[PDB]
Amino acid sequence: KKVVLGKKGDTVELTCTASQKKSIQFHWKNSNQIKILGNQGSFLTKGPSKLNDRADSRRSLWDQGNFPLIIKNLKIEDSDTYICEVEDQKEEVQLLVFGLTANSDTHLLQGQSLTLTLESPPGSSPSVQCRSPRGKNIQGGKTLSVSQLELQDSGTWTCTVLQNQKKVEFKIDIVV
Amino acid sequence: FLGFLGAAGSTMGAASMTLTVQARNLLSTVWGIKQLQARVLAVERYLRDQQLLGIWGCSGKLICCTNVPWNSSWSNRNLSEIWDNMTWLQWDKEISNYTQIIYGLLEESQNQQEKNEQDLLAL
Amino acid sequence: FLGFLGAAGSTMGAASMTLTVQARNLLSTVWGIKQLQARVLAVERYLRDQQLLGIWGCSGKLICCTNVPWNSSWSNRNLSEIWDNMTWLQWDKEISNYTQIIYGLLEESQNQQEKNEQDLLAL
Amino acid sequence: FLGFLGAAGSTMGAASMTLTVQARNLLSTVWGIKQLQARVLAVERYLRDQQLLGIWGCSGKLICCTNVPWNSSWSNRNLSEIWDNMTWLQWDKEISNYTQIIYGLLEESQNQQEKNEQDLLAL
Amino acid sequence: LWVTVYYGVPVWKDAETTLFCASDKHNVWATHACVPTDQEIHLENVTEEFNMWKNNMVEQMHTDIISLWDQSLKPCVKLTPLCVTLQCTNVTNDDMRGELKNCSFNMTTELRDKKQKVYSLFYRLDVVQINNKEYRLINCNTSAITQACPKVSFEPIPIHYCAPAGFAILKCKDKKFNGTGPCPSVSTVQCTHGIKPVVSTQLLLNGSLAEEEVMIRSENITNNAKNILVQFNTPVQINCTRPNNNTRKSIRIGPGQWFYATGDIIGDIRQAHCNVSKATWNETLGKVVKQLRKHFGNNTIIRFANSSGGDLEVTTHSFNCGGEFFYCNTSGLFNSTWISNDSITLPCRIKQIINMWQQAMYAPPIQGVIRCVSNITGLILTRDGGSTNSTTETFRPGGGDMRDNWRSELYKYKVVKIEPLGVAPTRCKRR
Amino acid sequence: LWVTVYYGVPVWKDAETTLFCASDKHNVWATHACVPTDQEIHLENVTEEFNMWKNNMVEQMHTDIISLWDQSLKPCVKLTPLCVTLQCTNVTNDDMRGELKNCSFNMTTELRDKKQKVYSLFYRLDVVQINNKEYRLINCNTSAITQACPKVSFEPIPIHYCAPAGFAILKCKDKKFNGTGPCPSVSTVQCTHGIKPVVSTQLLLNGSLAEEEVMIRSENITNNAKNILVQFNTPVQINCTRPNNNTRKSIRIGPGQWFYATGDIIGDIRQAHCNVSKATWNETLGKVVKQLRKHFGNNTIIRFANSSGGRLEVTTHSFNCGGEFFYCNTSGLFNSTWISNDSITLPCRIKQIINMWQRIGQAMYAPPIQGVIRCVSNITGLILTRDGGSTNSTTETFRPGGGDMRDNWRSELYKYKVVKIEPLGVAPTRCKRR
Amino acid sequence: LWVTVYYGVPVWKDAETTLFCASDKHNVWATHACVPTDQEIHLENVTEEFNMWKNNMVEQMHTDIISLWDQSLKPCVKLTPLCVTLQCTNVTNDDMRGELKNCSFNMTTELRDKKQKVYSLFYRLDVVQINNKEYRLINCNTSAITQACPKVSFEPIPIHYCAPAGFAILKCKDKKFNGTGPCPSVSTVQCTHGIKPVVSTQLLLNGSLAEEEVMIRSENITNNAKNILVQFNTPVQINCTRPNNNTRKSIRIGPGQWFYATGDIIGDIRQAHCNVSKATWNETLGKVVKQLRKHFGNNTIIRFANSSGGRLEVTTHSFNCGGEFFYCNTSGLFNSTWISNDSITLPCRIKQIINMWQRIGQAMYAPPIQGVIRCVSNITGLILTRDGGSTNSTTETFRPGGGDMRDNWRSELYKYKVVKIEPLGVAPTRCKRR
Ligand SMILES: *[C@@H]1O[C@H](CO)[C@@H](O[C@@H]2O[C@H](CO)[C@@H](O[C@@H]3O[C@H](CO)[C@@H](O)[C@H](O)[C@@H]3O)[C@H](O)[C@H]2NC(C)=O)[C@H](O)[C@H]1NC(C)=O
Ligand SMILES: *[C@@H]1O[C@H](CO)[C@@H](O)[C@H](O)[C@H]1NC(C)=O
Ligand SMILES: *[C@@H]1O[C@H](CO)[C@@H](O)[C@H](O)[C@H]1NC(C)=O
Ligand SMILES: *[C@@H]1O[C@H](CO)[C@@H](O)[C@H](O)[C@H]1NC(C)=O
Ligand SMILES: *[C@@H]1O[C@H](CO)[C@@H](O)[C@H](O)[C@H]1NC(C)=O
Ligand SMILES: *[C@@H]1O[C@H](CO)[C@@H](O)[C@H](O)[C@H]1NC(C)=O
Ligand SMILES: *[C@@H]1O[C@H](CO)[C@@H](O)[C@H](O)[C@H]1NC(C)=O
Ligand SMILES: *[C@@H]1O[C@H](CO)[C@@H](O)[C@H](O)[C@H]1NC(C)=O
Ligand SMILES: *[C@@H]1O[C@H](CO)[C@@H](O)[C@H](O)[C@H]1NC(C)=O
Ligand SMILES: *[C@@H]1O[C@H](CO)[C@@H](O)[C@H](O)[C@H]1NC(C)=O
Ligand SMILES: *[C@@H]1O[C@H](CO)[C@@H](O)[C@H](O)[C@H]1NC(C)=O
Ligand SMILES: *[C@@H]1O[C@H](CO)[C@@H](O)[C@H](O)[C@H]1NC(C)=O
Repeated sequence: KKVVLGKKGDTVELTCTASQKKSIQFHWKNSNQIKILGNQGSFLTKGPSKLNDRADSRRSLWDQGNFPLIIKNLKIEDSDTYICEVEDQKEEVQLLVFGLTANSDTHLLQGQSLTLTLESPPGSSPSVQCRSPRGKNIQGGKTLSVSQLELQDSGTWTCTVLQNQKKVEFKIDIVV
Repeated sequence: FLGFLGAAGSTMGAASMTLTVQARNLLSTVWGIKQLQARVLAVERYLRDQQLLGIWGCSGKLICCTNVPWNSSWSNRNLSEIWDNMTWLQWDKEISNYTQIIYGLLEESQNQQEKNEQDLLAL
Repeated sequence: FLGFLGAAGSTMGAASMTLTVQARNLLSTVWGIKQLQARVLAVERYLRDQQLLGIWGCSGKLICCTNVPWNSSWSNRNLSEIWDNMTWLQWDKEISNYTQIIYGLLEESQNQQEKNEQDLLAL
Repeated sequence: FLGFLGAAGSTMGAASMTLTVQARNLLSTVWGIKQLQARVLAVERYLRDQQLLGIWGCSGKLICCTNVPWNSSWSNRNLSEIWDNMTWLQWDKEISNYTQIIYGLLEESQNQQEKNEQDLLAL
Repeated sequence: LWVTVYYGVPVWKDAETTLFCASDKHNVWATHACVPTDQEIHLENVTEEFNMWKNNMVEQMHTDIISLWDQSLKPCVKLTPLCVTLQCTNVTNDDMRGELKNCSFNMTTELRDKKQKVYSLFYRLDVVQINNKEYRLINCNTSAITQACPKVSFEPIPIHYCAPAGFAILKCKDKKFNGTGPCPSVSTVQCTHGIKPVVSTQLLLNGSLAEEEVMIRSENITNNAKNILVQFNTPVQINCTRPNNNTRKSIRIGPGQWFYATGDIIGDIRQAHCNVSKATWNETLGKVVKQLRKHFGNNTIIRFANSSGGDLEVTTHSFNCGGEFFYCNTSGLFNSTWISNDSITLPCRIKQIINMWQQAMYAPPIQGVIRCVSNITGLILTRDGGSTNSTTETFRPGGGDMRDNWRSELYKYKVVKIEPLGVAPTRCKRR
Repeated sequence: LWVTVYYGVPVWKDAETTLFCASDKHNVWATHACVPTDQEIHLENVTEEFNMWKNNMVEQMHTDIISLWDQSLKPCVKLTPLCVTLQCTNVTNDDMRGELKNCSFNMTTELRDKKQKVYSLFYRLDVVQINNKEYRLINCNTSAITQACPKVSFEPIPIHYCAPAGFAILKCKDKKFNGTGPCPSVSTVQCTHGIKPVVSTQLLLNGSLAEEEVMIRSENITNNAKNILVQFNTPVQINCTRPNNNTRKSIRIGPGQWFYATGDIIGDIRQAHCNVSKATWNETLGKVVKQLRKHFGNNTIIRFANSSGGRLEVTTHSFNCGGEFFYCNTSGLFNSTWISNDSITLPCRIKQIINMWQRIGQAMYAPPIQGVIRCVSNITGLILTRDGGSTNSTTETFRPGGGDMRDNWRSELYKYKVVKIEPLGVAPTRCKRR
Repeated sequence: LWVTVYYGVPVWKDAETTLFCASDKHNVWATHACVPTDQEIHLENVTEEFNMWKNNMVEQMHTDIISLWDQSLKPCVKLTPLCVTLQCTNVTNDDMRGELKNCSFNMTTELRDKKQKVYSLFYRLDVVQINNKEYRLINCNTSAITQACPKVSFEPIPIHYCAPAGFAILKCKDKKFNGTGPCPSVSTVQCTHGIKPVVSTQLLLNGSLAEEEVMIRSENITNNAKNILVQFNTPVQINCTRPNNNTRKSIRIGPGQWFYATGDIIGDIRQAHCNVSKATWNETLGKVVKQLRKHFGNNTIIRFANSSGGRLEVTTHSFNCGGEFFYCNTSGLFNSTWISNDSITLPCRIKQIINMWQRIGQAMYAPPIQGVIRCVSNITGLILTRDGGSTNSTTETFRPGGGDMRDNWRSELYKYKVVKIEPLGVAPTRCKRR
């Protein structure tokens, strides 16, 4: 069961697999068997799902046997498993959307405390591994806090989150 | 030897002696496909006639005698006038409108003879 | 008269009466090559059956008797329920797993019968 | 089973024993035309041999002795040595210059036989 | 008991082969190549297992129609020079507001070293602007447009698919045949009936009406990803027309190469629409609901909703009416909820540079006013997957896969190969 | 009596089949692709009905010639970049003044973004001025010009039309056969006598002559709208030449593109003309009128006038020989009124942009042939047309018509007819299968 | 002893016929259209006359390969707009100095009236300057460039030539066969195995080896005008690659037509080099020279020199591994004099505009291969050409030649021969038909 990780705003390319290397009719559905996208001959039809304005498939890739599912403007509620039905299979992948940010946007002082906000999807167990230029490779749970804030603590912290051996790098805004 | 269609004017009795001559000549890009389809058409035209011969129980025989009685409604002329005066062309023109029923009669007679032979051999 | 495949549901014995009806219907840009290739395929498929008939000593025959004994392994059914209740489709389905053996047996029986014939005629 | 033309080095008796396999192997985009015309050529080449067999009174028979005698010499030799040691290829090489005459004699003899049978069948 | 050889027995096996056309002046579906048509023999006491959804005939016909369309387009004009910058303005001679664009471009005359300033009316769905504004052809950066020759016609002419010699076509006459399973009344035909190769989505047109009631056939009715082909018994007439009095203007884009372009719309500008009898359509939808409740229960609410979305050829009822390619928004048709004189007007849109259902082809403007009346002989519904806890089944019109249009006419037919060589035991023995 | 099946009877029926070609640089008719040829067997006692006007072979050969012409022009250069504005001036180096134009035009080069100011000599019939003056190619606003490949020769090579196996071709050997009615002397020949596919008008060149008497053959001799195919018994040789010494100059109009244009004429400019013996032509016209009197009365005044009017192909004697297409004004041949050492010179005009089969949108540019062309041919028949008489006038006027190539190919396929062998027959006799 | 008829007799006659293909991603050689292959029969006491230099299978294979090559180039991009003036500069990021040219040219976009200034890298052999400097493609004045389809592969997929029904292919199994003369050990296989349509010169790559010792096969060992097909028993592995990390960039020539340029390079620029194990090559050359001493005498000095000269395709060893065409300089291979762990490196050169079959007016642009190309093959034969001597010298110089692809494919179809079966045999036998 393949699993991929999002960044709450970027795109994700979940790919079906076709053994005949041709335009076999396929259909993308979530865990509730609600149609999202689908091939109909040479045209594209979108199901009555919550991804009407976001879901899209690279129509030029259908000839080779690749039927991706492009999901633009990822949202936290979009985290669910998705199914292919290329010929008779159930090629199933799971999408996890992680939202990591901080409440203190810009208003910070020297010697203060810093707090982060991670929005994990319901039904997941994330592990955040922060990385900093000065070397505070902070390890902790979903919520991370920093107690020391000085002029040396500037620089973007590439705080990335782990779950099921899969890792996705983030960026944060730090201006001092 | 009269050659291909050489006896087309000779009487039926005289033209029935050179049936092999008219039988051996029945089988052997703009021009390329024309040649290919001519070959295929010739093969089909030969094979349909051979199948018709083989269905009436006359495969491989030029002159086959069969059991279908000659109904007098097709031609009332005697053999002395048919096999000594007319050639094959006017004969084919004469009975050209009664040939399908003759072919069907031959087909049915051959099938009946085949079944009778199989029944006879089982005793 | 029933027509092409007319006795397809009839019993084996009753359907064996109309072999000629199914026999004479076995021979007769984008559409042009489809026509030509289909014609060649039909000719080849008919010639295959005719050659199989020829090497069995059954050339030019619809019902052909042979000398190969009918082993009870292929089918234990008696003649009454074969020729009075079953349909040719059912019979083909039942023995479809033995056709190659029967064809090879017909082949070898035909060749031994032939060689015995030339042995006899040398006297 | 010496193989397809396997017995070409064997005696003519052994080759005449295994004629059946040679008989069964005579029928079955740039590549598309070479495939189609190859099939057409094979079909017509097999049909030519079958037709030549047919008009000699040897239809459907791998071995068919005929009435035409061994005129002149035609490399006569004797029946003992020819079919004991000599191979088919050499034998074809010897009489390659009288084959058309032999074929013509066979054709006329078969036509005579058919005419005589048709004459005697009306008695 | 000895082995007996029977040649010419009624025995067949399922097979796939090349079936040629036999049609009943040039058409995109060749009439100078199809052999002239020439018949039906009932087969009593036979039951043949049919299958619509795995039938090779639909795939073969799809390939044949694609090859015919891609072959009748090769000797036609090529419209690569049309890829220029089009200075375009709105026409203002109410619904068709900003939908007809008055473009004007530089085009090469018959001489290689001279230019010509001509103008042509392009539909809104056919020009995308580059940021009077500058436009360009819609299918200009991904495909080469070849104009359809005006002397060839897209008229659906019936074609009979005859099987070659040695093969037979079995026609299932069971009037309650749902497309899969044993057919207890099978007949043999030399050729299929007249199959009008109509190209349409969301609404099967011009098909063969089913007897008895409105038959519903699906590959897997429980699955929510299979087109639920519906076939009517009483056709609902549809009246589609383009009120514009269009005129065709010829432009010389090369030596001996013309380009027929929309000129001036004589008279008022009005929207292309389609009319369907509201009472007759309501009755037909009621019959479809009655026959559809059998597969989902009697108490389940059957609901019809418009197309969910996607490419214009799926989300709108697209068809060819005399040469112009309509795209009718059928949201007013499939809008109801069924629980246990007036005409519906569909605002259609016309495209010229359409994308073929295979490269794009430009349909030249048709001189005059187009009107055509057609039979709606079936739908292509796609069910919406449920949560297994709701008593509603919303059906939305699907289609777009052109194999489904021809699978509603090749459902009763099946190709079989005659195997006349049989062996059976008898008491006979060769001497 | 009992029916008996005879296989191989000499019985045939009228049929239409796809006859193939057979004949003994690469040619425009692709005669090399034909199967090598090798025949005639007399059919005594037989009477067969022939009809050359309903002969499917003329239509089959017309389609075959058209397809062969169109197939050999596919791999040739397409002269689309020739359609430019030409700045032409009169050439001066007799009566040929105002006939050849010295056209200088801007032409592309091997490099796409580079140009090349070249010049060429175009005949007055090849260019129409735009309204030194500015001209353009004549077939530029209606057709796409495709220059004929220089290595492909338009020589008429004899081809034989052989019927496939199972069909036979009957050949009427009656020496006074008028193209319709039974022939009491028929023969079966597998391949045709060899028909030269020469394209011409008003004069059947290099044709097959009659045996005894000049034959007048028409579908309806009383109908004025049907052409009157004349066939001679002795040839009237015609001497055709192009005195201009042409020089061919190659102009590169693209990568691997070679447009061949006329260069500078080496020497003097003279009208291309066709020489015909005056005494021989007068005697042949006398024989033609003598035999033609049999269909209109012995007191009929038979008159010859020039063409009525139309395109240059039908107005003048158009023919191709040597590779240059002539168009010979033939008013010098048909000027006589017949009641109860010297030579005739016909001025000819040469064209290069040709549309041979009257097709719209397709044309051909015949590249110039180097050197002076001398061309000797036989006139073996005419294609006359009787004008509409007043039914009360004693004078009959004949003007050379033509233009339908099938009329040219009907004069060679007139004695021929394809039949389909029906070797299977049934006849009654005293047989009975045992 | 009357005439008797036998059918199915094993008799054959040598004849020529069309043989189809059987093959066990699309390719230029459409193996997908070939029939699926499936059978080897030995023949006792048979003596068959073989001839490798009069074999029609060689010409048939050459024609088929050419047709498959130029068929796959039809639906692909045509690079006519590329024939423009290119402003080129030396790449300067090394022995490959000037051999990679950085060229910028005006270019058409999807809109006909909008120009675009794109750049692409061209090898020095692919561009010729016109007197930064102005350059043009090497084949802008002779041929029309047709870019090879990116998806279509040039990988040699084995094909099998199966004779049609009624024909047989006789496969000589003699292990000491010099290509001409009777082969006293023949077999009969309906198809041909181990046929790979590889294109190369001076070195037969990925071929079928000899069985016991190196075979010297020539039509005329005395006539120096003929080639000398040498075949190896033990393969000489060749290791070589293109170390440059190429990047493919897509440039629009117009609507729906992409020109896959050479983009840019990543890393250092290194010459394409072919490596052969020096010990292996030395041993193979010793065996080969021992073989040639048989036909020229033991005390005869054998000298090996590089190619005499001519076109780059015949001057240098030119294969097509990985989709990129190499032109390796084999002067370091044949350089020795024979008297009675290190690897030699070959400085290859790479072209992209190729005219493979010496055809005038048709060339092909090979799209650049992204990444790094490495191909390992092994040399199974050579094509040597003995130079004309003065008939009084002790030395004999053998320079590699080639250029005729038929000479390459004759190294595979040498052991086969197609025959036509004559299964109808007349003979005398003691029978009389009743
Ligand atoms: C002689 O035979 C050898 C072995 O088949 C040939 O080498 C092979 O060349 C192909 C073509 O490039 C290689 O396939 C390619 O592999 C790359 C990855 O390396 C892949 O991205 C491509 O899509 C393609 O599949 C193949 O790996 C290679 N095999 C070996 C063992 O090196 C060689 O080209 C032949 N020589 C000639 C002159 O034909
Ligand atoms: C032609 O007919 C006459 C009289 O009927 C006859 O004597 C002659 O033998 C016939 N000739 C041929 C060749 O049939
Ligand atoms: C069908 O079966 C019935 C029952 O035996 C029989 O009477 C009838 O003749 C059969 N019909 C055919 C066409 O075989
Ligand atoms: C033309 O119509 C479009 C579409 O509504 C509109 O945006 C635009 O303002 C109109 N006028 C012009 C000059 O484009
Ligand atoms: C459609 O037009 C036809 C012909 O004018 C008419 O008979 C029919 O009633 C119309 N139906 C509708 C729904 O407009
Ligand atoms: C060329 O000669 C013709 C002959 O009358 C004349 O009409 C024409 O004006 C001349 N053209 C020029 C440019 O002198
Ligand atoms: C035609 O020219 C030839 C030379 O080939 C000559 O012999 C003949 O007399 C000429 N005839 C006429 C009528 O000029
Ligand atoms: C007629 O034939 C002669 C010699 O074969 C040839 O010189 C001449 O060009 C031919 N005429 C035509 C019109 O082809
Ligand atoms: C017309 O015929 C007369 C006969 O007297 C002749 O003098 C004149 O030249 C002819 N006209 C032509 C050949 O144009
Ligand atoms: C570029 O390379 C060429 C070829 O060696 C050379 O002649 C030229 O001097 C080089 N240019 C520079 C600037 O070095
Ligand atoms: C090839 O070998 C045959 C016999 O094995 C011999 O007669 C012939 O001369 C040889 N030719 C060459 C070129 O080696
Ligand atoms: C090298 O030759 C050997 C000899 O059998 C062969 O197995 C191998 O495949 C050859 N190398 C390649 C790359 O094919």
